[PDB]
Amino acid sequence: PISDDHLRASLECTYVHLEAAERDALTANAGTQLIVQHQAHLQQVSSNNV
Amino acid sequence: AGSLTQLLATGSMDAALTQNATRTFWKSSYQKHSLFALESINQPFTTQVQFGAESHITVNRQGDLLSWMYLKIVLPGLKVQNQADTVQPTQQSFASLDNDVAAQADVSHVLPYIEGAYTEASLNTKEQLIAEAKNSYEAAKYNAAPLPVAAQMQSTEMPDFDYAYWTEAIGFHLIKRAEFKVGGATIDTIWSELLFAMEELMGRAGRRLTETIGRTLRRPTELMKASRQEQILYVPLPWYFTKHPSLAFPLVAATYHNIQLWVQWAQLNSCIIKSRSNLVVLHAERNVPISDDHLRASLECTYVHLEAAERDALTANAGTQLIVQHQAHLQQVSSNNVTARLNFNFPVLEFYYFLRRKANKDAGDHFNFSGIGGRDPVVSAELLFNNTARVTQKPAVWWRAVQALQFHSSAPLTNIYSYSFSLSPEDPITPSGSANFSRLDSVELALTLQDDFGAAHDANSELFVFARSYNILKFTNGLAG
Amino acid sequence: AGSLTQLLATGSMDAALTQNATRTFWKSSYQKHSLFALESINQPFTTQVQFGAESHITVNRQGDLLSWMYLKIVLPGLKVQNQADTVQPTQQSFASLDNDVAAQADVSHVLPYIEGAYTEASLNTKEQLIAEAKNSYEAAKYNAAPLPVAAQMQSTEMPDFDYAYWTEAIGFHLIKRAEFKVGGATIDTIWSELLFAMEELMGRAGRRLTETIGRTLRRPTELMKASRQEQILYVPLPWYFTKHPSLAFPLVAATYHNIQLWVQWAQLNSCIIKSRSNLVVLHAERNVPISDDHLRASLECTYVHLEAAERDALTANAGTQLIVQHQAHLQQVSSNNVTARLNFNFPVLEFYYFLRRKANKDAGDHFNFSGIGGRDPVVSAELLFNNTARVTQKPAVWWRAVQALQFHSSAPLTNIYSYSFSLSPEDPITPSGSANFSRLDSVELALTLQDDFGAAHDANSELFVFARSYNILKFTNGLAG
Amino acid sequence: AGSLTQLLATGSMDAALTQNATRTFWKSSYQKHSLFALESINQPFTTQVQFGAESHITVNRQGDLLSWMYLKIVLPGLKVQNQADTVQPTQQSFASLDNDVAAQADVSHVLPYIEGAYTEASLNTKEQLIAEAKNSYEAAKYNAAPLPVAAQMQSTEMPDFDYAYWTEAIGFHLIKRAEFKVGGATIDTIWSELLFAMEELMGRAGRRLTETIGRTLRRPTELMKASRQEQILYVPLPWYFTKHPSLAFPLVAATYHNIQLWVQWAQLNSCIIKSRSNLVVLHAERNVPISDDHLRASLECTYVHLEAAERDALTANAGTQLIVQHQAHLQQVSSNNVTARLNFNFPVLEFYYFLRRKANKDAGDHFNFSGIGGRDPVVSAELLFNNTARVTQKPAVWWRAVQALQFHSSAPLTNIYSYSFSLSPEDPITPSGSANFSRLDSVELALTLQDDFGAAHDANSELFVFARSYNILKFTNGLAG
Repeated sequence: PISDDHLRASLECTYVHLEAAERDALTANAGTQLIVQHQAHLQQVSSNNV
Repeated sequence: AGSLTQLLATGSMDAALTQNATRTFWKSSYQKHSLFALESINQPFTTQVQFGAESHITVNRQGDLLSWMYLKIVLPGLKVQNQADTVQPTQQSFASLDNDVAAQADVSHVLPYIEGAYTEASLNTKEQLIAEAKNSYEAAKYNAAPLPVAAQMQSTEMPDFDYAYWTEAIGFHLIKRAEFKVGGATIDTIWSELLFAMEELMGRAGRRLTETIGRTLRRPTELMKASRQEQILYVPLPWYFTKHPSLAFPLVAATYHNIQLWVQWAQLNSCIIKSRSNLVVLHAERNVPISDDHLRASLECTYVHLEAAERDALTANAGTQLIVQHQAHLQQVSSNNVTARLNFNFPVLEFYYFLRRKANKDAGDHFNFSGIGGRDPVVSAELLFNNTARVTQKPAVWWRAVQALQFHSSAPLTNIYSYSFSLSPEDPITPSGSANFSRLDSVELALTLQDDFGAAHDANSELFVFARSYNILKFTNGLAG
Repeated sequence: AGSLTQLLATGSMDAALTQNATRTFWKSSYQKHSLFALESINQPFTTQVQFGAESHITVNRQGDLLSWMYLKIVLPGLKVQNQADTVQPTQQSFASLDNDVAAQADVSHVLPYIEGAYTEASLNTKEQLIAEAKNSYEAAKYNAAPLPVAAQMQSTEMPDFDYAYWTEAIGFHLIKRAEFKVGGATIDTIWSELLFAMEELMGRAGRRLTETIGRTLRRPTELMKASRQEQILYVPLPWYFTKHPSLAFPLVAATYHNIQLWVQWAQLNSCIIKSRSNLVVLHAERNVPISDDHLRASLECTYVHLEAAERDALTANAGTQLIVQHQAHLQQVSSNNVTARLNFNFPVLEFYYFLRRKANKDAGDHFNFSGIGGRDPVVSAELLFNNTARVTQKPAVWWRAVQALQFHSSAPLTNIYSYSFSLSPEDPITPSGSANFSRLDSVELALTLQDDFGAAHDANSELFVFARSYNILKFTNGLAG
Repeated sequence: AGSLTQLLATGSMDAALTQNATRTFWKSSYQKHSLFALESINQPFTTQVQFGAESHITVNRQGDLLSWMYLKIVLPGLKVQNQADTVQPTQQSFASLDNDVAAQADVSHVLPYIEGAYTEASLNTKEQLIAEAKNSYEAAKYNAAPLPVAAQMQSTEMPDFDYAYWTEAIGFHLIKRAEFKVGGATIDTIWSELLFAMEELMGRAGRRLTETIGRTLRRPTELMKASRQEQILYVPLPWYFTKHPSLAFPLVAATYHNIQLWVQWAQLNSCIIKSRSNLVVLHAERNVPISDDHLRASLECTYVHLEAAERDALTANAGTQLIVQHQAHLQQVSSNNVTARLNFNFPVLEFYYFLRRKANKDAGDHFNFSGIGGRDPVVSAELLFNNTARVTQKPAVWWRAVQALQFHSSAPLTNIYSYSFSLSPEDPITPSGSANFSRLDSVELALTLQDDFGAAHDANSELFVFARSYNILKFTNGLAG
């Protein structure tokens, strides 16, 4: 019988290896990245007007 | 002459205790406080509440602070009917006392010690042979002296009628997980198993949560009586802000963040035990099969209303609160030697651990942390930091009874073990010791369990480890993080 | 390396907790105090002590402060004799177990649900029909699932011999009312029902008043055993000055006022329960019918003796003490909907309420606050200020268990309900919240009671509401007011 | 409008409580502390551990402070064999239930009240005659009403099999005396009887030492079950430094003194009770007669590790600690009137007293402080200073229940009496009253005991009086005194 322990998962990550000069520059001054974040509003619906 | 002579009989040692005394026993002094009021308000969930589902509520802003928080749960009364008499007999399976999986698992460990024709024996003869084999097993494994067979034959006087009941401490069991969220970030997480462990250790005498969570101290006849009618449970949610008035969550200081409680509910099949396997469980009032939509819950919150001057001061400068967060390591157990790698972070105050047999879980006895035959499942434990013994090997009774005696308001009635790095881990406002697990490369809890723990019918027994850690919640410009 | 690294692993957040630490865990500091002594002194009443009478005592000035106060009660042992064997059978009537008015009242509510020839039935058949009618009544009123008839037939194993006993918690029941007076003014008033409610909520685990007040937790066989011999009871009088040493009543500062305790005693007929209606109750030692003059009481006071310097300082400037006073609203109940108009004054900390059935009172079970068939007499309650909901409608369990869990040292074993405006209503020296009832035009407690509460045999059931309020006692020029 | 009006409704009286408020309920403040860690370490005795011997341990220096201290005791499981079946039947005598010396002593007091042919009567007739003679004795001595004979015939359902068990609270009974020594000087001494009395009075609800000391609350069947297997007991040693973190013993400040625990062990013959006189008691695992070398014990100490800055500060200036020391007056009782001359020294906080019948001691019921037939052994007591009544004659219930209610965390379940000169004798850091016995020429505790106490079979009953006194421990230049 299929059971909850039959799920298997792993994480596949792509790494970037840099030249020493770029690695050292990034370690000294990575600064700031613009990021996009996600937000959620989840609601139950029990009427035609919501 | 004697009482006046005692007041005159002072020396240089008394000067350290009584010279320039700043306190008297014969005059009361009191402090004035600011004006405030408390209001309890019940609020419905924002999503549908159902067994096995996740539901959330956005907490209303009906005062300036949030203090106490209770999950108000309403469970229907239960009735039973024979499956043969039911127009729609198809229901989820429930644990049943005619199929005691925990007793069958215990018998399986003593089968190698049964002498004679067990398979062909009468029922009364099988019970005798099992009790004798228990003595032989316990003599072989524990060097135990044999108990008289008559003392092992405890008939639980089960009633000669059909019933179903909600499991022990159902108010905690229903809450598989709850998350306190602010601005979409999880601030803290609590688990059913942690709530029970916290009540065992920190539950004060005369203020135990018994009725408020549907707990009878394993008296099945009281669970049956309670389960015949509608039950209203008030399950306290022990967040950092519910522990002391000075930690009350400042709603006014977090104006731009939604405050949410998320609750993952237990599956209905795990919540009910029945007398017999062939019974259908009915809603007692509606006379329909019990279903996942029969769970009702709401959130009861205590709001604090402040005077305008204190409200304005708190809005301008709420600053930072010291908080306690909970962390969990959950592991399956399939061997008598178990090493738990505790990947917890921050300054840990203390941790709790305990084991649950698969057979106890399958029997619906979710808070039975006992071993085989009701014994202590832990023989010994050791705590290692970076492969160095922080606590050398100690017997189960030291982790269960000595740690509880030193640091907790109560000793656990179940096999819950603890260890504190704090002198007062129940003080929510005064740090009194910690170990910073974010600075340790490895933290290992090594356990030696009882013989045959996690073998055969108990394959995939559960180890729970919960830690309490310090963090800081910051309030700035109407935001909290 | 790890433990030293933890002490070095500090940041800007740790500065708020540990920078300039004013406390260490590794060195004890103690404060010196002034010299004092405690003396316990027993004092007789100034008037005769008798059942149903009022008695007073003028408290002696045997020290500088008054701390603890206990009513020392001596009750004779009880014996019984048949009325036919007694030379003077004329005595007051006592409640008797052969005439259980509470059980008869419970049967009266289920009479409409008895199917078949009840009047002509055998005794065993009548007991069966009553248990079946209880299931039909509870199904109709509460949608309750039926209990097996055998589970409702609890025989209390009553002894097959004649007895009489003092009622449960007789030490409280004897004190219908006590008044603490200073200079002829009543400073505070306590009631039997309030003393019991205070012990239920504030009674600490391992320090319950059981033996000291003649309380057995409703075990009639223990009341019988205790009642065969003389009983000495020490009933604590929970005045403001008995709660903390800094509130001890300054006798030296009140030199020109008499301090008096007034006690209204319970009637003898209410204090005793007997096995049978035809028994005469005798004083066990004297072999005479028990009479109103067999009550003995004295006052045990703990005095504090101060050093001359502290005594002189207290005489010169005793100033003001924060006090808690008690207020009462007592009402008859004749309907399932009850509104109590709470005409209390001052900053109210909290209130308690509970109901007593007429049948429970008439049966001599004075502290049985249960409803019909031992159920919760309150379904729900609401608190209104000026017709605005201060607390919206909440179920009985919220007022009984959630309020006790939040604000009290204990949860009540009886149907006592509370509500606190204070965060710590048991702290006698630190005000932690109140509502000023002298500034409210109306305070209403609206109750929905169980079905048929206050109907028929329970006409004139009692509602008790008690409030705790802050006031100030001032000491000036040898006077107190 | 109402809640804002309450904040505005302030007068000159509220100014004393709320003007310039230094505290808010709506914002938590916390203090930062220094870095520390706790480590529990188990250590073997320096000498052999045996029943009836004295053993000592030199406490290791594994941290900077010493906090908690537990005596870890390991007792073997017990089995029994008939003396006829044993190759070496010669063992020490143990108390046996077929020779109940306590019941025989109780019968001896009622022999003068037996009417009829007792010597020739059947066993069942002798039990009836003894129960009737008990009623006649109690009527004559106490004016007691007779109990029904059937209510006095309590059969303790003793099992119909052979057993032996360790006596009630064996973990305390084993410790006849323990001495905490520093530099060869005794700093404090504790006794078995004092440890039990301290747990009765100061043992908190939900933290009673039951399992940790082998205490069942006089349930012989639970002692039997526990005694069939190896028992590990953790007996807390309640030294001054175990009571509060600020009193932890500064190991670094006492560098040139050895710290020693000395323990005088109970004799093996006093530790065991058996079902029958003709049984040999065996070690359950080894199958050899139980002997004095089967006692195993070790010392479990909690060390505190300090940050270098706090360690260096404590080494430079540990100063002085306020300590509580224990003193004992032990007396034989051979009369109903007893005067104990209390030659105690220093500022006494409080004292405890209790009596043990010779018959209870000989029966192996070492913590049974009851009188004849389980009654209270004290009728009244008086305390005299220099022949002047400091406490006038008071009944036993005042010394047992009123003193415990006023000053202790718990009321004793046994006949332990106390008296406090301190308002808070359980506070280890705040002196709250004392009487300096080194300045009194005489301190006398006068006791009136029950009739026939210390007569006949109870000749050489024991009176225990223990006092708690303040002293100062000084640390200077690596020495402690």
